[PDB]
Amino acid sequence: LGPRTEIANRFQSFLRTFVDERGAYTYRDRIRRMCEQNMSSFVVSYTDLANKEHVLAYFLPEAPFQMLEIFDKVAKDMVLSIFPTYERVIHVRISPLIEELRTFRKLHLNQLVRTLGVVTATTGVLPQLSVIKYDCVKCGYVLGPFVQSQNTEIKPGSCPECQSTGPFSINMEQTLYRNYQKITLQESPGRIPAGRIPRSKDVILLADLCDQCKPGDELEVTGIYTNNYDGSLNTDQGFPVFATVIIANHVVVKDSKQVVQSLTDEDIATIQKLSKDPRIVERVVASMAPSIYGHDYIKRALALALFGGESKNPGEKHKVRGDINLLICGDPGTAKSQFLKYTEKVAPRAVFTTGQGASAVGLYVRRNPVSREWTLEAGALVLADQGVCLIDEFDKMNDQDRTSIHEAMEQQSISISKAGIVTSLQARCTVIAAANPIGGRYDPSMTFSENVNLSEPILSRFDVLCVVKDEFDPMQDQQLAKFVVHSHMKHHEIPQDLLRQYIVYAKENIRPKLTNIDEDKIAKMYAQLRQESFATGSLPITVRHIESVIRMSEAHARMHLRENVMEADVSMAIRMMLESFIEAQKFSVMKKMRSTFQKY
Amino acid sequence: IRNVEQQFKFTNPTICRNPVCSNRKRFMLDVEKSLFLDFQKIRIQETQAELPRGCIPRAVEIILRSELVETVQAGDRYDFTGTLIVVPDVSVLAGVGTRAENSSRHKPGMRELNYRMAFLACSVQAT
Amino acid sequence: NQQDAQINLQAVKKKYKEFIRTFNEENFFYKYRDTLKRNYLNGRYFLEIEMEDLVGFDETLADKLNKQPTEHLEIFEEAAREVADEITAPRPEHEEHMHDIQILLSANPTNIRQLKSDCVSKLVKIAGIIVAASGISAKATRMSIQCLSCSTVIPNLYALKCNTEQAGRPKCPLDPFFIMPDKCKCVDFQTLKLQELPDFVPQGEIPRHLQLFCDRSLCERVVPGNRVLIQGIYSIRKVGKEKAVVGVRAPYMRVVGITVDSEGAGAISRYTSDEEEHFRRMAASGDIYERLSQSLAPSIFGSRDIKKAITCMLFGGSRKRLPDGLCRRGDINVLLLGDPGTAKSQLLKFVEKVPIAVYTSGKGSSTASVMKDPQTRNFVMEGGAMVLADGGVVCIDEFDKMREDDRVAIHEAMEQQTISIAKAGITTTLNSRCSVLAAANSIFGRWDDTKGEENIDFMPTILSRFDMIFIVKDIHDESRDITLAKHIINVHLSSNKSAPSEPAEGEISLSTFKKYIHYCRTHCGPRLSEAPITVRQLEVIRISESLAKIRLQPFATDEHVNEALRLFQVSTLDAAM
DNA sequence: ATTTTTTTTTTTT
Ligand SMILES: Nc1ncnc2c1ncn2[C@@H]1O[C@H](COP(=O)(O)OP(=O)(O)OP(=O)(O)O)[C@@H](O)[C@H]1O
Ligand SMILES: Nc1ncnc2c1ncn2[C@@H]1O[C@H](COP(=O)(O)OP(=O)(O)O)[C@@H](O)[C@H]1O
Repeated sequence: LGPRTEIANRFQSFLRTFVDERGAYTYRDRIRRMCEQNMSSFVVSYTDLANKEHVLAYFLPEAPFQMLEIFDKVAKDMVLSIFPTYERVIHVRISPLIEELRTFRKLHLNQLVRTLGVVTATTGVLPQLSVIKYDCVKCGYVLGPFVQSQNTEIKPGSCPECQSTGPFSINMEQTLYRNYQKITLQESPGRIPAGRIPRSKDVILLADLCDQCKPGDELEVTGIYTNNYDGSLNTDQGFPVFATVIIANHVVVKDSKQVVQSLTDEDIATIQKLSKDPRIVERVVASMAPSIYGHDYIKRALALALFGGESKNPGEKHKVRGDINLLICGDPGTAKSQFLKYTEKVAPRAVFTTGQGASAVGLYVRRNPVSREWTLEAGALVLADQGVCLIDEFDKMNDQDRTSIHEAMEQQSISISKAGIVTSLQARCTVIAAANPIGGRYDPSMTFSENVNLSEPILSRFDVLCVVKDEFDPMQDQQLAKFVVHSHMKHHEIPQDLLRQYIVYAKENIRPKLTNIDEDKIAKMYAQLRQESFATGSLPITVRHIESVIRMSEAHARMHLRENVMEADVSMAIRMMLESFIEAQKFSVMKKMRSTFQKY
Repeated sequence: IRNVEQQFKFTNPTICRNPVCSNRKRFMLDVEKSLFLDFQKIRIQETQAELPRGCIPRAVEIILRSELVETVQAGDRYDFTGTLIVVPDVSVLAGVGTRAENSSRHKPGMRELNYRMAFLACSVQAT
Repeated sequence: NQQDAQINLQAVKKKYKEFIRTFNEENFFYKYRDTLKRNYLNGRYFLEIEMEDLVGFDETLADKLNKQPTEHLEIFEEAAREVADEITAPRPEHEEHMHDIQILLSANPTNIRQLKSDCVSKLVKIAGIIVAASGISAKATRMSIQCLSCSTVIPNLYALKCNTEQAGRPKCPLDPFFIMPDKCKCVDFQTLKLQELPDFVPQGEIPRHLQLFCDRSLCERVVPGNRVLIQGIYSIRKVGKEKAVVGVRAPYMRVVGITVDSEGAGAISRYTSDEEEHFRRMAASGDIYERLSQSLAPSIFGSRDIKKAITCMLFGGSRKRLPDGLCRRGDINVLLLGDPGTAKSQLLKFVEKVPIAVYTSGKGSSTASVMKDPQTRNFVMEGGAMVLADGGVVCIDEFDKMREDDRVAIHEAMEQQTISIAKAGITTTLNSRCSVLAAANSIFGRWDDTKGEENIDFMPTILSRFDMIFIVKDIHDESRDITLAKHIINVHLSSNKSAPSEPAEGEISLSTFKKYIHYCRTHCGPRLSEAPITVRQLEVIRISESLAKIRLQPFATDEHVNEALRLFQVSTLDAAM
C-alpha cells in the first residue's frame, strides 16, 4: 500500500520521542521492561495517540486490523534493531471511552471499538494455526512459500518440486500453534434496562489473553465486532443460522477484588488508627448498620461473620476448619429484608442466590469434547475462596445440597464416590440464610431445632445466630413513622470507601495463637452444664461451641490486632454467646445467666 | 458484485462473471464495505376480542425489521401489516405432496418441496 | 547417497555404532554395550542410554538429533540388529534369527504452561500425576497384499496403480488392495494420559493434560496414582484450513524415556532375617497382649482395655474348613458407638496408616460398575470392595446415615459371604476374606445402650453377627473433664507430635508391625487346648484361637485366654437386659 | 439412538 509509507514514520516519531509528564516517556522504557519481563504485550492509550495525531481515528476503522499489524511491525523493527541480543526467543494493547451492551449493531463491525461484558462457565484451552506447509508426494522438494498463510490456495501442477505434484501430500510437523480458550459472556445486574434479553454472545480471545477468566466475573475489553467465518450458507430455511463473534485485543479488569487504587492514597491512615483498639467495638460498630433502629444485636452479630478463614494446622491431625456459618429464624414483618448487600461488596469472593423456586441444585462432573451443544454446569465451591453464598428461604433446599455443605464444615471439602471421574472441590467459603419457621412465624423458648426444622447432622456444623421474638415498644414506633416521613423526605469513624482496607489488613497480619488462657472454664461449660443446663433445652455444648469461638472471638480480637490475648476480647465475643446461645432453651433459661454473668 | 444475493434462495458458489470459470468454485469477499440489516423473532397467539367456539389461539411466527426491534413487550394491541409469505424450506418432514424438481428430460441427493406459512410486517400501533 | 549434509547414512555409516564401541574404557566395565548381553540373560530386547555422553563425546550431535529423533531411534534399531547380530556368533557357527529391541533414554525438568510451536518436535522433561489409561490392543508395521505382493513398507508408526494387471492388456485400477495380515509384523500400544501439576494454579484455572502413545515394552509398567518424569514429542494429529473457525487443532505427545518417581517409603505397595530376630526375640517377651494398650492411640488416652481387644482382631482367627462343605466365618468384626467429641473420627483417620483400608462414610465405593467407557462402547466392570478387601479390612462409619440401596450387600457378606449379581443376566459370584471395624453416632448414647434394644429401626440383627460393642461416651468426670479440656490445647497448638511414641519399648514402628502381622497371619492352623453365655458369645472362640497367633503359639487354653471373656463383659452389659 | 435437560401428568397417607 502507499499510505503505510507515512504511518511507520509517524509511529517511530512518537514511540521514543513524543513525551508528556516531564520526560522519559514510558514507551522508551516500556519496551525494555516487557523485554526483561519476557512478556510481549506492549500497551498504548488512545488518549496519548490522540494527543499525537487525531488523524489516527478515521483512516483507521476502514480496517482496524491493519492498524494493529502496522503497529506490530514497528514493534519488531524497534525490538531487534536495538535488542538483536534477545532475538532468538509481538502483539500490542490499547486501553478509553465506553459503549454499551446492545448498542453495537449491524453498523459496528470491524472498526475502532471499545466494549464490555462479564464471564460465566466455558471451555478449556486449545491451539490454532498460522502457516502453510503442505507438499511432498512426487519429488517433494523444499519449496517454501513466503508467508505464514491463513486461508490461501494456489494449487498448481507447476510448483517448484520439479514443478510437479498436482496431486497432494500433507505435513504433521514444523507447524506453528497458538493456545486459545473459549469464553462465555454475561452482562451486569447493575446496569439493567429492565429485564431485556440476557446477554451472551460469541466473543473471543487468544493465546496470551488466556487462562485468566473465571465464572460470573467481569473484565473490560477493547474488543471489535465480527461474525463467524461461515454462518450456515446454503439455499435453505426461512432464516440464516447466524451468530456473531467478538475477539479480544486488550483485557482490562472490571472487578479488581485485589488492591483497587492505582496512580485512595490520601485517606488511608484512618483505618488502622480508628479500627485498631478495643473501643472499635464502638467506633467501627456505630457505623455497623446505621439504617433503622431495632436490634443492635445483629449489628454486633453480622460484623464478625464477615471476617475469616484460615489454616493454622494443629498437631498433625488434619486441616480443621476455615469457615463462617450463619442462620436466623424470623417472620416477614421483621425488618430482615436487606439480607446480603454491603459487606459482600466488602467480600473479595461471594456469589448470590435467593430461595427455593430459585435455589441452586447445581450447588456434576464429566469431561467432553466440543461439538455443537456441549456444556455442563454445577456448584460454585471453587469460587468463594473465603466467599459467601447469599440466600434467603433456605429451609427448602435439598439434603444432598446440604451434604456438600456439611462436608465443607467437616473436612473442609466434599467427597465424590462411585462416579466416572472422581474429581474434587475444596470448600473454603461462607454461608448466609434467612428461612422461616414451622407451624408459623416463631415458636417460643421451646426448642429451636424444631422451632424451625433442619436435621441432625447438618446444623451442628452451623455457627452464627440471631432470633427475633418481638413485642411492642411504642416510642420507637412513633420515631419510626417520623422515620417514614423524614426518610421519605430525602426530597430530590472509618471512611466509607476504605473500610475494606480492614478486611485487607486486620485478618492479614495478626493471627494470634495462645495456650489455655483460662479455658478450663470451658471444662466447666462442658461438665457443669452437663450437670447444670441439664434438661430444659440443654444439650448444646460441643467442641464447636469453642471451635466456633476460635473462629469468631479471634475475629473480634483480630479487629484489634492484639497478637497476644487474655480472656478479655475473647469473652467479649462470648458476650455474643451469652446472648446467642441463651436463645435456644426453655424459659428455665437463666442457668446461663447464673452460669455466665461473670463471663458477661 | 454489488448484486442482490441476499435471498434464502441463495448460493455463494456461482459460475463466472466475464470469463469461463467453474460452476462449483467460489470466492469470499467484501462483507465489509456493504449494506446490512438487523431483526428479531417472536410468536403470537390469537386475539381475545375474537374468540370462537371450539378453536384455540394458535401460535404464528414472524421476523420484523430493525427500527421496530425491541420496542415491544408482552401485552399490547395492534394493527400490524399481515403480509403472509411462505418458507423457502431446506428439508421437509411429512411433506409428501409432489416430490419433484426442475430437472431436464432424458434422451440419447435430489431435493423435495413442501412448505408452510408464516407472516411478516412493516408497521405497528400499540393501542 | 546425499553426501553433503543431512547425510542419510552417517549414524549406521560408522558413527554411532562405533561411538558405542568408543563407549569402551578401562576397568573393562565402562559399557553401554554388554547391557544387552545381560538383556540376553532373559531376552528383554531393549537397552538404556543417557543424553549426556554425546555431550561427553561432542557438542555436534545433541543439537542435531533433536531435529529427527524418531528417525535416529530406528536407525539405532538398525544399528543393533547389525551389531549384536555380529555378536550372535564369533566365527560362523551361531544365528537362529534376528529380532528387534527398544532403547531407553535416561536430568532437569520443565513445566507444561510454556510449551508450543516455539518448542515443537523437541524432547523435554516434565512431571505430573497420572490419571488412567487404556489397555494394550494391537499394531504392526508391515505385511503384503495379493495385488502386488510387496511388503507394506510404512515410514510412520497414503493408500496407493493396481498391479493385478499385466496379463496382456488388462488393467484393474481403482485400488483392489486386499491386505493379507498373516504376512504381517506386530507392535504394542497403550495410549496414555496424564494430568499436570497440583501446584501450578490448577485451582483458579482448570488442569490441562496430554495424550500419549506407548510402543513395545512400556505398558504393564504404570498404573495411575503415580508421579513421573518423561520425554516425549510435541506433535498433533489433524490437518487444515463449523469446527476450526479458522484452523484449530488438538494436543498430544509420544512416549520416550520415561523415568518415574518411587518416593521413598510409600512403596511396599507396588515394588530381613535381622528383622526376624527383631520379630521373634521381641515376640519371646510375653508382654504384647496388654502392653500395646497405649499403642494404637500414640497421642490419645482411653480405649485402653479395648486396644486389648484389637490385639486379636487383625491377627484373625482361623478358617478351619472341614471334609464336608463349609468355609465358615474365620473373619471377625467389631462395633463401636457414641456421640461426637470423643475423637472417634481421628481414631479411624490415624488408623488408615496402621494393612489395607479406606475411611469415608455416606454419600461419598459402595457393588459393580456395569457401565461403559469411550472405546468402541465396551461395558467392563470394576467389581466391589470385597474385591479390595480379601485379607484387607475396613473402618467405616455411618451405617445409618447412608443410602438404603447398598444394604442388601451387608447381610450378603457379613453373615456368609453369599455374594452374587444379577444386573446383566448373571451372578458374578466373587468372594473375599473381609472384615470390618464399625463406628457410629447412633441414637442417644449410653442412655440408650445399657437399656434394651432400639438403636436401628429395621433389624435386631446387628447385635448377633458381631460381639465386641464397647460404648463411646463423653462421660462427665470432673477430675478428667478439665484434663480433656486441656487435652485439646496441646492438640490444638504447635505441630510437634510426629513421632512422640517412637521411644516406646515395642508399641511403634509402623513398618515392622505391619510386617509383623503380615508374617504372623501366615504361620499355620493354630488352635486351642482341651479347655448371656449363649451360642454367639461362643462363636469369642475366634479370639481363643487368636491368642495362639498373638503369643505366636500353636495352642492355648480356655480361661487364660478368657481375657477376651472379661473384656467382652464390657459389651454384654450394654445388651444383657 | 445415546450425550445436556423439566415439567406435566401418572397416581398418593
Ligand atoms: N423494628 C423494625 N424496624 C424497622 N422496620 C420494621 C421493624 N419491624 C417491622 N418493620 C417493617 O415491617 C416490614 C416487614 O415486612 P418485610 O418487607 O420485612 O418482609 P421480609 O422480612 O422482607 O420477608 P423475607 O425477609 O422473608 O423476605 C418491613 O417493611 C419493615 O419496614
Ligand atoms: N482427648 C482428646 N485429645 C485430642 N483431641 C480431642 C480429644 N477429645 C476431643 N478432641 C477433639 O475432638 C475433635 C474431633 O471430633 P470427631 O472425632 O470429629 O467427632 P466425630 O468422630 O463424631 O466426628 C478434634 O478436633 C479434637 O480437637
